[PDB]
Amino acid sequence: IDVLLGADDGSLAFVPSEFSISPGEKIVFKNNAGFPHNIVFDEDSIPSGVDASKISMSEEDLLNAKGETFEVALSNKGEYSFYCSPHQGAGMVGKVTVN
Ligand SMILES: [Cu+2]
Repeated sequence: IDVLLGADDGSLAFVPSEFSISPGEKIVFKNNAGFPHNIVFDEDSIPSGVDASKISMSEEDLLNAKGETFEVALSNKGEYSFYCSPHQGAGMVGKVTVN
């Protein structure tokens, strides 16, 4: 599943921001507009026992180029909340459910 980092109108949003996937399904987060961006899973809002560092950028890491991606596949079932650190208060957040 492809997720844009920044909308095509420049909005600071993940597109889509809420979605569901199955285990091992690739998520490709792709810099689109308004970069740098990152994608950080909130360590307090992911499934039991999951290591956020296996699945996340750090808050200091950035994707700096249009078209640059961060790929991750999730395995454990449940809800995962994530955000772009520099744009979180602007609303650049999302939630993926693994079912
Ligand atoms: Cu951002």
